[PDB]
Amino acid sequence: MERASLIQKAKLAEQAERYEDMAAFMKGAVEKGEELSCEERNLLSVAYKNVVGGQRAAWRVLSSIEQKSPEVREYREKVETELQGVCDTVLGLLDSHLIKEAGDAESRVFYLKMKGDYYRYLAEVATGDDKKRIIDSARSAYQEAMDISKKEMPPTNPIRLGLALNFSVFHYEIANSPEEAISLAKTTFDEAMADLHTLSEDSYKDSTLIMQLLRDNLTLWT
Amino acid sequence: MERASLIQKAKLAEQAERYEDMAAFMKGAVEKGEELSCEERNLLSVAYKNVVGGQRAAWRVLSSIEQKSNPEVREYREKVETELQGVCDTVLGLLDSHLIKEAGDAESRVFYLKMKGDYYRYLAEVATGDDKKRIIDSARSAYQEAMDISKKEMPPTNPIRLGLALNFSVFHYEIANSPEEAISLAKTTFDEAMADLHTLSEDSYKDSTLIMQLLRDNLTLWT
Amino acid sequence: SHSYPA
Amino acid sequence: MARSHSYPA
Ligand SMILES: [Ca+2]
Repeated sequence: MERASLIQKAKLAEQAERYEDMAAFMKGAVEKGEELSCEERNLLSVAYKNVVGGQRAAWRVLSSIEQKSPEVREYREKVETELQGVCDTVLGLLDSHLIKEAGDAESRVFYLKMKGDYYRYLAEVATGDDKKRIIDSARSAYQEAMDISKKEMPPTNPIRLGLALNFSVFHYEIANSPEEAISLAKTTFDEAMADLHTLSEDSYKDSTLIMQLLRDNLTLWT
Repeated sequence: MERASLIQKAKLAEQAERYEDMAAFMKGAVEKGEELSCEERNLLSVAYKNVVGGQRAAWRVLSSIEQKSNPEVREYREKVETELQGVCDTVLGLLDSHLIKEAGDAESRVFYLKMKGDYYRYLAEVATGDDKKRIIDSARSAYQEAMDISKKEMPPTNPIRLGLALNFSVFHYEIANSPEEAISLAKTTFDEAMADLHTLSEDSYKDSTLIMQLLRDNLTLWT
Repeated sequence: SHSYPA
Repeated sequence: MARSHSYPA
């Protein structure tokens, strides 16, 4: 069908809270060849975030049941495999349709951050060596997104903050470096506050919510 | 795989909140040919209920958005319908080609006929024209048969009897368009439950009390 | 309207 | 450690 309607069905999907359908529509809209607008971009991450979120939660529930004293493992693996399917789909979509397929610094950072997040999820369920490879491909994506944000965006831009937030989660929960996670989260927060004045009602609500998430993490981490 | 492990996976799936997987695990269990225990029957209904609960809520969003009448929106709603019907259909096959009558005790018999009434009811919600009428009939007959058995085999306080009565009344109001009949059933079902509760120990008091509340809430909202 | 299970 | 927060959520 037409890109215009694909976009329309995703909005409907999100309304009816049918994220799997929503992610599929967006995927069809992406393969249409044309770049996505800011609005479209968010539809894409919201759809896939919800789909993958359910699987990640399922996985965590199961793996904990497995560790806490045959079926558990077999089922955890099924969920895990299904989760890796989605991540490879998102990553493929990014590598051959979205990443640097545009010009804007915001669109570029957004896509590279998304690449970091999905490699990060793949890292949550991987084991020895395969994990090291995945972890390193996650970091290079975050770092490249970080380099672009620090040169192209003010310290309060919500995308830059979302990126810095998730990159700190990466340091703490994946790269096993609590030290680095805490300082980046703290450094991102301060430089954010120090500019909050006249942050324009534009991205106010978003950056404000991410700033709170940064704090929650700092508290939980310390 | 072994029935026992299918049941275990259904329980793991429930904890993982993967109802679709759960439903498929209980379906495998049901196909083993052995009767379901009380706990197992509840696992089976929780599964499919959650699966269908999601499609319904989605269909109800897409419908109001469409406004029942006043492109894309139409096409997507129809797809959600097809899906809902698919789930309802496999539940009905499970009941008609396995669970119904292959059971002995009154409880289970009423439980499956109730379930049968429940899913024909979900099919009715998304049906129009004469299709809805035929569906409403088969839903009514299943609920009635369940009602005939509960009135004959169980006491006014049995939670399952109350549940059936509750759902049957909902059927009369939301589907059969017969409010009065829906209200009288609920009233009677509730009263008869009271004048017998003075002897109902917490050994099941909690159960009935929970459902009794739902009957009055509906009674209150229908008035 | 309320139904059971919910 | 009760899972940290990421964005979007
Ligand atoms: Ca493609």
